[PDB]
Amino acid sequence: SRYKRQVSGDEAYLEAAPLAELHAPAGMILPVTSGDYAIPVTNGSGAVGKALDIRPPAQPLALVSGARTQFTGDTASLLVENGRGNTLWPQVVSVLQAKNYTITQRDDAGQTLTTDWVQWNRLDEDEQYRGRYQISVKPQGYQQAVTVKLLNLEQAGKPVADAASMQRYSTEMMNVISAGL
Amino acid sequence: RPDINQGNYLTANDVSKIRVGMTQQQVAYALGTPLMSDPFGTNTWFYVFRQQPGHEGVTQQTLTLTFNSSGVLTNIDNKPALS
Amino acid sequence: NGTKNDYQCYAELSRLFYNDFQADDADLSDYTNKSYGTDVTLGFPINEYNSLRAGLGYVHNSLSNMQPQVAMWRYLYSMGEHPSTSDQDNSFKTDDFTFNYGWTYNKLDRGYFPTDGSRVNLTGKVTIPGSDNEYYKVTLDTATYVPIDDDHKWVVLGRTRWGYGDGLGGKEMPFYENFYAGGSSTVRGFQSNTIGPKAVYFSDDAVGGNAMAVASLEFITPTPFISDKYANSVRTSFFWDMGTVWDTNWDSSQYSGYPDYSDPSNIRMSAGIALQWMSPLGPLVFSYAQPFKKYDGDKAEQFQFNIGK
Amino acid sequence: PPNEIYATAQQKLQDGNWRQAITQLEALDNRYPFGPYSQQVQLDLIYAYYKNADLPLAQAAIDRFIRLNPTHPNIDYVMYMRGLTNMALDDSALQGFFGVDRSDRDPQHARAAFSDFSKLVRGYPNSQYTTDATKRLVFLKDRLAKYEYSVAEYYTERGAWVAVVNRVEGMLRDYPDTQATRDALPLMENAYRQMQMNAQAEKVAKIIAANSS
Amino acid sequence: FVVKDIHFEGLQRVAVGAALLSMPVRTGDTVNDEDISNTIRALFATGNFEDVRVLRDGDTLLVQVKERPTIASITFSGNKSVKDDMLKQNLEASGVRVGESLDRTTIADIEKGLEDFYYSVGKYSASVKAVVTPLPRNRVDLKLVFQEGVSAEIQQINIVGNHAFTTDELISHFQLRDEVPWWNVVGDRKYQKQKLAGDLETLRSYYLDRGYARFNIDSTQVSLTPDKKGIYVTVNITEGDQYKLSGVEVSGNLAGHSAEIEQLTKIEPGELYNGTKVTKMEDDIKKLLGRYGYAYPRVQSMPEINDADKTVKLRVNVDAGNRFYVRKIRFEGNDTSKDAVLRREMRQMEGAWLGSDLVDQGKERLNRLGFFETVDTDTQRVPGSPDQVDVVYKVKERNTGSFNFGIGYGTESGVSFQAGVQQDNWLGTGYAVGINGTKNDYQTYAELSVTNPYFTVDGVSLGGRLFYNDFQADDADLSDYTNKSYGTDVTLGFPINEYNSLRAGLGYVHNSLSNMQPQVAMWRYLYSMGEHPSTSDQDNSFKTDDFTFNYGWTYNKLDRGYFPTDGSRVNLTGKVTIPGSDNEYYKVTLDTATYVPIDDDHKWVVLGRTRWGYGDGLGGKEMPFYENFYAGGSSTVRGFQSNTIGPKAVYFPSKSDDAVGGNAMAVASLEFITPTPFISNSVRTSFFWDMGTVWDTNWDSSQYSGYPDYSDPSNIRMSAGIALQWMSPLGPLVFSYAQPFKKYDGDKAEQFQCNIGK
Amino acid sequence: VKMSPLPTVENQFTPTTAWSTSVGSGIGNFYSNLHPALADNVVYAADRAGLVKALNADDGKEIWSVSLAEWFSKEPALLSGGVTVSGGHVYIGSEKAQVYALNTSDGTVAWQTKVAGEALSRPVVSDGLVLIHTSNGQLQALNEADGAVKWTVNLDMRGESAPTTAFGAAVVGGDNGRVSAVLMEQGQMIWQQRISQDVDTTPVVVNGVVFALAYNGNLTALDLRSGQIMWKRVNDFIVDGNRIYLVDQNDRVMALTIDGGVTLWTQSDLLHRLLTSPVLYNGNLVVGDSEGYLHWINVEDGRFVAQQKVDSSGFQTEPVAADGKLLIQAKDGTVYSITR
Repeated sequence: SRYKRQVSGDEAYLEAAPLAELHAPAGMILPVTSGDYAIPVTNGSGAVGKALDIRPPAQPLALVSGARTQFTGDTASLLVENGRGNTLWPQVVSVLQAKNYTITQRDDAGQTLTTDWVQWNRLDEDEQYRGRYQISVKPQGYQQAVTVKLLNLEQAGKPVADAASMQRYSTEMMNVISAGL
Repeated sequence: RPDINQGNYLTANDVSKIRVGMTQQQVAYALGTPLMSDPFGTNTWFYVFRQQPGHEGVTQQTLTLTFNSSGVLTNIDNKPALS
Repeated sequence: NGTKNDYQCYAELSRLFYNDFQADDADLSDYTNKSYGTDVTLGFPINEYNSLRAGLGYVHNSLSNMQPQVAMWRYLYSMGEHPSTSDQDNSFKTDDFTFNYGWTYNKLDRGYFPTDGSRVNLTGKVTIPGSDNEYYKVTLDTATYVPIDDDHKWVVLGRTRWGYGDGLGGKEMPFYENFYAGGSSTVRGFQSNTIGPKAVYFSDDAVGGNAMAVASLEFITPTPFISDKYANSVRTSFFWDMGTVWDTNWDSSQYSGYPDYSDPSNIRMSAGIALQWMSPLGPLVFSYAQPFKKYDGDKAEQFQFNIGK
Repeated sequence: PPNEIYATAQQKLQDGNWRQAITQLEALDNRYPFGPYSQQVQLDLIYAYYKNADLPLAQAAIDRFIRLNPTHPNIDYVMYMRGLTNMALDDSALQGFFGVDRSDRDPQHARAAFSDFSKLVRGYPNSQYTTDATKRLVFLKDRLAKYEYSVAEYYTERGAWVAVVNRVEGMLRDYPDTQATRDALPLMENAYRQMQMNAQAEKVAKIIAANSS
Repeated sequence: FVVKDIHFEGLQRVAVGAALLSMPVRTGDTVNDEDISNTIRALFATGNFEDVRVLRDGDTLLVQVKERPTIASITFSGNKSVKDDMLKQNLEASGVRVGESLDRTTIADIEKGLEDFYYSVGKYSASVKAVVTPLPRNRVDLKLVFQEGVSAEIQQINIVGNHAFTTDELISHFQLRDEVPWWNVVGDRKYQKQKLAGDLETLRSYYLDRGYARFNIDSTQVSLTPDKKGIYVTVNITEGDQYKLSGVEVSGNLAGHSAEIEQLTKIEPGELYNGTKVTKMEDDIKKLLGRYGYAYPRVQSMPEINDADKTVKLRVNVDAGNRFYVRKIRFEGNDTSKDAVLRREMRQMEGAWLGSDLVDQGKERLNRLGFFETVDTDTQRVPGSPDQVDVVYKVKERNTGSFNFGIGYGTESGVSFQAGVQQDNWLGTGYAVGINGTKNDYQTYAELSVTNPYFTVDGVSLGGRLFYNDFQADDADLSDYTNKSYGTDVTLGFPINEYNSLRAGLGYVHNSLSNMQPQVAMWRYLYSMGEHPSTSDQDNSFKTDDFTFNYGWTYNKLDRGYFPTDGSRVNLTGKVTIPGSDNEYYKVTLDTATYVPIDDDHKWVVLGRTRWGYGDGLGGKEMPFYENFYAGGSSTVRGFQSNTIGPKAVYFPSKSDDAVGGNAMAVASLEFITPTPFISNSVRTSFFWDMGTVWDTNWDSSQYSGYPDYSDPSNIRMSAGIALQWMSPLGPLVFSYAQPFKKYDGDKAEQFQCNIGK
Repeated sequence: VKMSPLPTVENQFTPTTAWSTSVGSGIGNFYSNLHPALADNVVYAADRAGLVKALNADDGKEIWSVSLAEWFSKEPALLSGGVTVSGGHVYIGSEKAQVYALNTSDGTVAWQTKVAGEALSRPVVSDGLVLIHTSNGQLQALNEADGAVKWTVNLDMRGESAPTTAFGAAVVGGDNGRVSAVLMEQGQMIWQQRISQDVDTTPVVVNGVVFALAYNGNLTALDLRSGQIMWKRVNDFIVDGNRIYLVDQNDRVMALTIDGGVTLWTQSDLLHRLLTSPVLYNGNLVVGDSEGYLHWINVEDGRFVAQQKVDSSGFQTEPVAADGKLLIQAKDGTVYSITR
């Protein structure tokens, strides 16, 4: 393992000498620059070399015909054009009850529930992820929205706050239910 | 040693027909664009005519044209044959 | 479509094949074999892992540099052409029309360094009445790979190979196109063609025999101390080989006082290590070898290092 | 039955080998072109092309995805993947084993790579891939500079002095702060001195003396 | 009508949102029938639906609809003469493609459309029938049945108005046919669109170059017999008179280049108007004005016709723009060969005036190297300047370099190793390195060659080679001995012209001979210099130290480095032994390859190859035998064995048939190169006729009478046959069938060869 | 889509009359209008090579054998005009842009006039002028006597079309789906009606109406001066009273009424056999086919069929019936009389 997430090739480019710009001699102009190739520094900081994960960002998946997947923040949103909401919420419940995840709290009235830790089994990665999720059903466009929010994410004990995973494993949960439906 | 050719071609008559008070567009029109300029501070058009056929040595005329700020008043400095 | 080696000019056409054979430089006993023929062969897949092919062929073979030695003049000798004794340059030539058929099996996972799947080819050849020497041979080669770890980086693999030839109708097998053993893909301890009946002039040099059996077993291990980028171009395995080849024509003891080469009991077993590295200039093969049980008048290659082929 | 072929292809991408995953994804894309997951299948196919290193089809898939999807949140991935593909095509050669310097060879892949990385760093400043992009850009510029210096050095050994000063001026206008231009500067000085132009030579000498080395 | 709700029925692919977006009427609107009709024909105008109904439920407005069937497959059946993918390509463009839907009103139009295509390519009997198969989930598979119509012959071509040139000669110089010969079944009685324009153009050119000033085609007719079984092409032309030529005029700004223009524009008074001569003089004046920098001129040539004298004069109006200076010469393509070697081979510098032939000499020099597959020069202009141009080159690499290296070590046997490696670009640096190594058990051959074709930048090349070889004779007891030879050579070569090379160098050669059975030739060499060995007893020895000096002259002028199609090549090398040695001789040998094409495509080329070479000793010394010349085998003269031509040795007790070679060799081959219309290059098939001759110039006939007298070279060998050459990623290979029609008793013939060659 | 099998022979009257002499070397695979003509006990006939044999009406006697082919001396004239005889001249047209006028007796007098293109049309005699419709959209008019007055009308721009005459006017078809009427002195009065959306669109004028077919197959009737009263439904039709008998481009034989095109009926048992023109002969319809059979058709409703193989090549030229004889020319290049 560990290979699938890193860029191919050496990291030698990282070592490259710092661009020092030469100071002007007395009474002589240097065409400082004309063309492109100028470089803006932002200091990041993001991962560099192998450390950077290059796995394809998970996309929220809409199995149902005419279903909208939108993702923002820690929330995966699946919109589906149906009649009533109060009946789909427990279909979701049947799916998750088939998957046997642990339910810390629940609420049929608010149609929302809070799960315990969820342990994933991905081959592409070495240290498995834990997810705490709140899952809820809220109709917004007279068609309902199944929403998944990754409350707490944990990579082998240490709580993680990197961006990609938040998506990839919010979306994991999303694709789990979507598939289930 | 193959024939080395360098710079832009010049003739007596074309090098004679530039005088003080000409704009940059006419001299450029009458001699072509300068292959080398001065990128340091001033602006002077260097018209070097260097050619060196094998085992014969060099003949070179250097036409250095120094402008005003606004591309008029072409001072004409001619160094005909090198030493 | 055409390959010039130290052995052959093999021109292949798309089937017109002309093959030049010169064992004067090569490890077989000295003879020259220049051959031209054309065959056409219809293959038929059955299940996208197995196929057959029927083929009719014509083959001419000509031989003009026969070093005189018995157990090759016998092939001439049954044929009617009387042999000349102790002459340098003889010449005979015959045509063979030949039907060939085979079966192949593949289930290999990838193209280089397999870790799972199978491989077999099973191929045989019978001439048609209308040729002037009828004979029978049939052969199989088979490789298979089975991992023992969940990452497919510890994998035992074995291969065995089996060859048999015969002559029916009262006529015997041509001494050319005979099986050989000993090269660096049959038993990596010996020289190229060293397992076999010996040449016997009118010496230690392996002419070959009509039946062959071979089997290898090898344990692929991961390479411990390899660089970062190079993970899958560097294979390292350990292996013990054995193989045998023996003849069927000369099993009578009419030439007494010679090992007579009809007893495959001497098994010729040799264990050593292999390292097999795809480099950006070519493939490399490297064997440290020990003839763990060897047989008299045979040649050894303890350290073999080839770049190419 | 696309759901099962997709589950197979995702379990073989996460766990199994590359050739099988690429084959499965291409099959799924051919069978269902306008699928519900028609984006992520092309994404995974691109990833598989890049990792298996058949490069022409990787580039063709990148360009297809860009033409068809000009607006998507994860466009940084396809942009940095085209940059990776171009740089791999540039510096994928066997001279690395021998260790002979590879600045003289044709720089056209480096040009496109630089272009793509610059576009990336301009458009999307707060993405994950900025630091590696900046490092790649700096290395590529240093390369291109050394290439220019090489050509200048050749024309110095040949002798054609106008071409020399022209190439050094181009290098100083394009790559102002890099190691190759400093080194080259004495070549420009020499070229000026060789012809009888004793005004530019003194300026070049002053600039050299200003930046000691 | 108050709409409090909108409800849908029949939606499948089209989601609620798209429909709801499409409608003018909206929830909460007060609606009349007008607003419903608009809504209906609005919904219909989205391309999504087949039939639609917008009706009023109790309070709700119900939109009923059935979506168009979704294409899942497009299959093709009977389309002999059109690619499925191309046919698909047209279809996806027109509108129909997988994933989209089918307007069931347009199948007719699809059919008629494709049918229309087929009509517009000749087959008026063409019939395309679309079968539409339904599947579940409102899916559909549309199969297009294509039936080619009965072939319609192009029965005849008619030319009305001609009076001096017959019709069948113009049809023999057309491309379209009316009567194809039954013995020539290579062409068919076909009809196309661009071929008609090509025929009109070639007829106009055939009438314009014969000397006809006024000539204009009026109209062309394409008739059809009313069953789509025949096409009639009829042109109606007219011709005025046969004219003459009087004189040329020149006018314009051309910058003093007038003498050569007046010299090349001469025309004979009494010669007539020509069609291809005017455009030839115009392309010549353009190429000449381009040979000084004026790369983009403006030259137009129109004549003013005088009808009273039946003679016309023409003027050319030259307009040469200002000079063009090269600014950047970049190279694209070179992936393993460094940038320096291409700049060294470039002859057009940077920052100078553009010489359009100085830029072509560099292209020819890059082509003649042999590293590269194809080279083309393309001239590109930067738009940021009036007169400044860039020259670019596109190269495609060609790899001919092969590692075969193998070492095999034993305890109980000597170390064996096989090594073949030669390279004409090690790492693109420009060198040539080569090593060969064989040691089976008794022979041992090893040589190392490195050379550098640019040790300076002018072209002064130096290189050297080192070789050692020896073998024990006791493997085949036929005129073989114990030979031990180690030697090193250092060669320096420089060019004195842009074509001709010269090369000098020193060399140390050490030869050791032992265990040679007596035949009279080698002893004739021993009897002059050395000892008096015992006549019937073996185990004699002889060593020699040699300090050779060698000179060479080369004339290389070809187009391509490996498959040359023009020019010729001359090679002359010769070595002399300096005083301070053991034996003293001089050898002279001369290669000559001449190529001449006959056409302007450069496909059928004649190939002449000539090889001459001569040897003699100094001052009674007698030209050591082991250095002699052998002919025979492929690539020297085909249709024999290797090294079989020449004299044959005379053993002391007294005759056998081993060939030992001679002092003086003459070989010449004539080859005709023919194409091969099956391969898409690398193949080359030729017929060859070739003569070989080797003899010995010190064979006294006062001693021997029945033994064959060799010194009179009238015993010329010959051969003929077909040769096919082909290059491999292993290397250049050649195999040839040869049948020697004139041979001599003793020539060990053979009829199939295969070796490296070249 | 292919050839239809032959109707049954319920023969009520058998044709067993023929006398044949070959001419020329046939027409071959070209489409042309080479059809013999009879007047005054002499039948004249031609072939592509240029042979022109005159035969007695009874048996084929009274022969003279001219050659009209002309860097070769006797280069093949490519006769494709078809033959007309009136008042003592034979008129023939060529694809080398020549009209020949040969004297009737010996064929010695041969006077020609280069015309503007292929003269693929039947020459038409009238009023002392011979009208030629040319392949490149021209109408050219030659003198009967010497060929001096050549006035020309252009037409826009596959079918040549014969002209006809009525009370001093020429009525002419055209190659652009257009029918035009030109006054045959200089074309003074000229109108032009579009009657279309190859085919010899030759009109015949009964009761001041022009009837003309079209290559897309709508038949139109126009008033001779104006052309307003119109109904709309190789073609060659005839008039013999108040009935039209026609053969369409869909090859089905069908008779129509004279007024409006009621009373259609189909006899398509000869479908796609590539029929020639029909003729009225002895109160019955006769039609030829390409595969080499003749067919006789009754007139009441078109039911009976009398089919015989007569000539091995086939028919592609118009039969002619006058003076009690029905003469037909085959692709092989012979002649046949018929009676019944």
